[PDB]
Amino acid sequence: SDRVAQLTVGNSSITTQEAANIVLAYGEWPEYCPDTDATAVDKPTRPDVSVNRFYTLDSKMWQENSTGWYWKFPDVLNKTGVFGQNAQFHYLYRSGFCLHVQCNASKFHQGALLVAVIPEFVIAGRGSNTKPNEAPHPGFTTTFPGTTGATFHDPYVLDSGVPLSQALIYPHQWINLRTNNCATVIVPYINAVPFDSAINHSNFGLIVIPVSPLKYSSGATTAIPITITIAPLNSEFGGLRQAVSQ
Amino acid sequence: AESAANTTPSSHRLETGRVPALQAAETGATSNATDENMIETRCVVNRNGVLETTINHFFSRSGLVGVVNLTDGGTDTTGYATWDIDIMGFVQLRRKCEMFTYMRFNAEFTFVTTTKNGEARPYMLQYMYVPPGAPKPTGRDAFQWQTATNPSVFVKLTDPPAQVSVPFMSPASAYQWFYDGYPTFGQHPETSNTTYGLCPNNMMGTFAVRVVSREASQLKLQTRVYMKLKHVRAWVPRPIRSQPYLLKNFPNYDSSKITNSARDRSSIKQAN
Amino acid sequence: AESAANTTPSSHRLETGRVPALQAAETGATSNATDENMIETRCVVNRNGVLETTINHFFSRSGLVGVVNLTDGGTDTTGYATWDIDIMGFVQLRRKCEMFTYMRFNAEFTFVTTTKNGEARPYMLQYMYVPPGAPKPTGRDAFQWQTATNPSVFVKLTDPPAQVSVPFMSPASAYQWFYDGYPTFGQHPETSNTTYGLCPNNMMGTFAVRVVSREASQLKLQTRVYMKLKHVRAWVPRPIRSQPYLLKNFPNYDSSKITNSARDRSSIKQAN
Amino acid sequence: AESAANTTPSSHRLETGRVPALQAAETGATSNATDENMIETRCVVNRNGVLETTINHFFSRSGLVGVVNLTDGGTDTTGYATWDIDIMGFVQLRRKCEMFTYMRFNAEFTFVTTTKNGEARPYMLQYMYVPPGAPKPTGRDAFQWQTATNPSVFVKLTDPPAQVSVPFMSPASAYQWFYDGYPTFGQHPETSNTTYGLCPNNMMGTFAVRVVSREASQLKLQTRVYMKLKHVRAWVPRPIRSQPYLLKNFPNYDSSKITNSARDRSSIKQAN
Amino acid sequence: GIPAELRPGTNQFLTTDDDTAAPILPGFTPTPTIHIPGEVHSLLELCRVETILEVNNTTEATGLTRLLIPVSSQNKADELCAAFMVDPGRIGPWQSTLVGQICRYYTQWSGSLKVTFMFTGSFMATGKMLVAYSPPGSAQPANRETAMLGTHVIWDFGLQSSVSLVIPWISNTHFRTAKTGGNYDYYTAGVVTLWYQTNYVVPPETPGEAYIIAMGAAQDNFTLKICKDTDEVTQQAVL
Amino acid sequence: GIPAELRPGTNQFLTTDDDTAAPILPGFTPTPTIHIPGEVHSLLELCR
Amino acid sequence: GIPAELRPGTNQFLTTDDDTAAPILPGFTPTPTIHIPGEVHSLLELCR
Amino acid sequence: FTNINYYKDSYAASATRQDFTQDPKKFTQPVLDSIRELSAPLN
Amino acid sequence: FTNINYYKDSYAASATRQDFTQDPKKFTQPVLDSIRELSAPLN
Amino acid sequence: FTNINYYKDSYAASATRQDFTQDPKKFTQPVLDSIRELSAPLN
Repeated sequence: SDRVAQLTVGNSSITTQEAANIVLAYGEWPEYCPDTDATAVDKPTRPDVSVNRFYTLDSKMWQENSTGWYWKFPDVLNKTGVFGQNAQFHYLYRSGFCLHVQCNASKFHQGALLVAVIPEFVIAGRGSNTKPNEAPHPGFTTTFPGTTGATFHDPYVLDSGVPLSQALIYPHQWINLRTNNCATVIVPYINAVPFDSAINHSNFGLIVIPVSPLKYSSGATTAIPITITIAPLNSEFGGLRQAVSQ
Repeated sequence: AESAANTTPSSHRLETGRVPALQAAETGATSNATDENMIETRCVVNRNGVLETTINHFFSRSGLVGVVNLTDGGTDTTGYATWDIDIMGFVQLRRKCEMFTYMRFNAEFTFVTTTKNGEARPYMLQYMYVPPGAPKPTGRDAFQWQTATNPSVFVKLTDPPAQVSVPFMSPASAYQWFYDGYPTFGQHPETSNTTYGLCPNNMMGTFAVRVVSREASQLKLQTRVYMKLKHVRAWVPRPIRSQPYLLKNFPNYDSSKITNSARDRSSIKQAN
Repeated sequence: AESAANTTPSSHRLETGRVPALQAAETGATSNATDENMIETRCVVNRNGVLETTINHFFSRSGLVGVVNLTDGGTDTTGYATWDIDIMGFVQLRRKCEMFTYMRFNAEFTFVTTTKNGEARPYMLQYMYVPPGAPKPTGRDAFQWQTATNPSVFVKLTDPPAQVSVPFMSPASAYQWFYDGYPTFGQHPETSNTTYGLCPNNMMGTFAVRVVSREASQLKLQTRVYMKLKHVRAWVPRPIRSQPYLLKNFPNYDSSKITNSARDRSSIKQAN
Repeated sequence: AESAANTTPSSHRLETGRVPALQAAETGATSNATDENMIETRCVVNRNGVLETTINHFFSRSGLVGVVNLTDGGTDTTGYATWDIDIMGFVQLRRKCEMFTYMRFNAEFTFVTTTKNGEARPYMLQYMYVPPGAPKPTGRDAFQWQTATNPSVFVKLTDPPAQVSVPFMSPASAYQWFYDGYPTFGQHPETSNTTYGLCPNNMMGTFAVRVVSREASQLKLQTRVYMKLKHVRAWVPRPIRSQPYLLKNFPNYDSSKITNSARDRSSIKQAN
Repeated sequence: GIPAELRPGTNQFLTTDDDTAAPILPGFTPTPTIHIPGEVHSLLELCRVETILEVNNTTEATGLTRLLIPVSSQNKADELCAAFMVDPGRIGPWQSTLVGQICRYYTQWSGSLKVTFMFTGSFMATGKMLVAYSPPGSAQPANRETAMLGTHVIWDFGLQSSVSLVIPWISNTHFRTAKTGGNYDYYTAGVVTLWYQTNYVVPPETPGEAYIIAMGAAQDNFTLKICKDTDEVTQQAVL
Repeated sequence: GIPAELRPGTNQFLTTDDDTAAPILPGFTPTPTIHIPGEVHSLLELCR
Repeated sequence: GIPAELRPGTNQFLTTDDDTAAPILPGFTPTPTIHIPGEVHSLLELCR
Repeated sequence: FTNINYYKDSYAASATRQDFTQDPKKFTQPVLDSIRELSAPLN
Repeated sequence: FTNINYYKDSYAASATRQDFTQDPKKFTQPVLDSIRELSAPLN
Repeated sequence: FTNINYYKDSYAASATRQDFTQDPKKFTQPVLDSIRELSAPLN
């Protein structure tokens, strides 16, 4: 009565057989901007169907020597569909997200993953140079990976100087291959401003890191992918102008 | 909740169906297993206080923020000494402050000025707060030192240290030390992103100081800034950094030569 | 009105007869076209304050007014230092004050005195306010320094700066920095009108200062005057001057070498 | 009981059975023989006060506690001066305090700093209270002197002596200067027990002091600590020590050369 | 004027001092507030959150394998698995958690703790373990028959794959100082040892090496005291 | 006298400071007011 | 400010003086009390 | 509060209570015929 | 008591009254189904 | 009067009101049988 679930948003539906309870981030549901907290004057648009649905990204094979992956959510589905088209024409943006990460295997595989959101997940440069001219900084595809994603180099320090062990304070969930095969996190709009550009600022980022390695005996299946879907709950847009690319 | 928690008397159970010690951690929740659903406890009333562990009592410490030099030479002198106001220069208050994402508070800056070898002669100073957009003074006798429509403090060296209260002056609703984004538009390079992570809503002007005189003063002063937080509110707690800081306004760490979060032991099967 | 203004929800109109965007400017009135009679707006409640933009908060800044020298030599000395009280000497407070025609306020003069090279020795000074009609003191040991029926302040150099409150003392109902007229009668010349625009109801006496001693003091002091306005009322707002000031008590400008109100652009069809 | 005691008129008795002067001392009790059950007294009302003999008026004296030296040399200098806070260093306050077993109070430490030959130059000092577990500063310019999450006092030599209030900070319910036991477990030696009597719940950190400067200061300061007790409660009174103190944190006495509790007389049958 | 006089403590700048200061901007109203989710009010909200213990902090380990406890099929009927100290202010496994850093900011702690283990093996892998807590006294126990006299919980590998050993507050005094040994062994807390109860049995064609993730948090009676500086950072480069 | 003590910020001259000062003319009444048309009260009247 | 003035006895440290001092630990609650037998309140209890 | 004066004079005090009386129509619409908002200014 | 301010501004005062509103379930149990204390988390 | 404190803490004040509770029989007569004043201590 609890390990089954059907999440339906718009014209999409996600069915599962082995699931834990859904994680609601900070106890707050995604809601529309109230008139007291608002600061713009132009009326915002609310498509409510074409931008509120489960967009499925690509799958990534989880090998034995894998380190992990991360995304930037107001940047991943920024070029795909009506949400991206509506976000390229407008200047202001505000929405929540529903998350779902699929990873199934047999009852003979072992391993565990950690999927969590990190608000304001700034990527750190890797180097030992303090001069301003040679201090290493991450590239644009490292900061904003896009719909593909980026890999970790030192996932022990979250590629940010912050230890992974303390990253359980964020809204997180485990994917233990002996217990479940999916993880679901609902996250509201977390920002210090009511509206913000969905192109020059990623609010938070999803991270999948295998802490327990994938292990199996010789003879079983060897292709274990990680699939992720994203639902932009309660989308709002404002400041209509020409469409920009980036 | 003025005290911590009380323990009710417990007893033993011998029955099937009730398992309080099997909290599944795959759900992302914290185990809610108490003492009374476990080993037999007694009745204790706890009067230990929880007042000191609050945010307002945790951030009401001054600490050092900035050090400003003032050479005031004779032939290659400068006269003034500007210092942009930022708290990411000394890793103590920065490490204490960077365990949250969004903060909002008021400040109680205190200025302590001494001499090079250590001495307090009665020279009068002038501390000036230049907001962003106001022109910076160039010279010890510049036009900007008139302080019209500009707050300034006149104090001597023998006087007690000055102390002014600074309100919350960010254009946004709260401060933030982590801005995952870009301040401008257009195309961004891939080799050197010197504009990534630049906190836009954090610049708070430049602090300035000179010596009120006519000709010069053969002295080398060195003032220190102590900022106390008050009326503070924090959001979205972040994990505490475990790597040594390397840059002023960029979180970086050494890829090689990584520091572990804990020290080493001889064996795993040994507590000492 | 403790806040700025609120916006009511608007919608579109498709009908004839109502034109809010055609306000004729030949009438001398300002266009009263709001947002709700235009593009569709939303419901916002504004809590931004309008307290700082008032006249009483705009003129409550000190600024510099006058600089008085005191040589106090040995053979060609003077001893005293008179300074007629007028605020049209430093263009900052003058430019801020000359955007109105008639004003009325109270003053909070503050006197800051330092030495030439910069030093505060405990020498006692004497600041004297000589109203118009009282004799000016001639000499450092003159008869007028008895200060009988005359206000004076005795303060040292090591003491904090003195600060006295001056009331509204004009013979008319308000001050005025623009007097389009003549103080006397008779025939007026055409070559050099040195008497045109002379504000009659503005002279406020002469400020004086000496050093209380017997023989002399080999020191060169330099005192600065800071006048703060309070209880201020303004009438008939005037446009702000866009030309550099050239004279003390006469508004003049260079006929050739005129300064434009705005900077230059490359072309008119280009915003950058 | 605001006064001492009153005496009721008494008279003589001539009868058998009532013996008030035969209180047996084998019972461990004090003789309860009053004046009225003895020689004939009168009626006196006593107005002598008993207010001064209370514990709160007996322990509200400052006294000297510690002396801290600060050489601050040029080539073999130290800069800082730590001093562990303990009151068993000067036998006056120790003898007054060691007539009880368990005490609990608050402190009012006062710091008096002078120069070697005697002079008060306006040098600024920094008094730091390092709790147990915090790192001790090593050097006059060490990292620990930032005083973040650490109480400190900045005062000069010409200023009046500083005075801070210290609460009751023992982990137990009260203090104790006599701990008949051992702090650790295991086997204890028989030759030299340097761990016997070590009061575990008495360590209160280390007090530190340096001079706030840049290079050095050719001066030898010597600060004195005066601790005043207040809000004091005492338990289990102990007899007052009659032997001279010999060690800092161990009650010892000379086996030979014992001091008698009273002086000598010529004969027992002679009062002089 | 009022005949006042000065007292000791004049013209001193106390760091931890609640006193009013002079405002620099008169007649100032700041930017209004908005609703930001996830507001904290005390540091006890952060210590009640589970965080991964670093039990494998020895050498011969990289960063990711430093947070795992290996479980295999022992040939001897009873063996000892990983063990660690309880004191969260001591250098060791409690240094990688958030409650350890919070307790390193302060100097005295009380209240009970919680250590929650988690089995990350296969589905067909079963077994039982013995997690045991022991108050101070002698050293770490040698065998299980000595270690099971304290507070212990028998743990199984079923559908639910996490047990939570609670560590009761068995101190003699009200508060313990977060300080390691030497002469400060008076404030030690004890040893948590993990033992093999039955075995790690596994069917064929299945890997016979699992891992257990250890997590730790605080209870409702956890309380802190006197604040100070941490010892995680002493040196710093000029930024 | 009252046992007072001083705080930081003593003997400083803050420019934007609303504090009472000593009057130089005691028992002074100024010239009465008249009605002058065109009085302003804020700078928002000029921006409109 | 209030027009105060100083009196003799300023800036002296009297040993037997009941005066308030500045607290070093703000927001501090000590260890609770327990019942210890044999509490004294005056030195007249010891002379009897 | 608000630093009341201690003097016999009244001009030696600080700034008194504020006054938010703007009345901006004396400069923006100094006309006699009240122009309606939705109408033509000239007929 | 508690050092009330003497100013027109409100940010120039000391720390106001304390607030003991912890509400720690927003971080420890951020789930939708309220897990009972004596039950299995998964059925 | 009596120099009340001006602080948030309670240990930073001066000495509070006095307490004259002597109760000296806990040291002088620590026996169980209440010895009468006019009687023999042993029968």
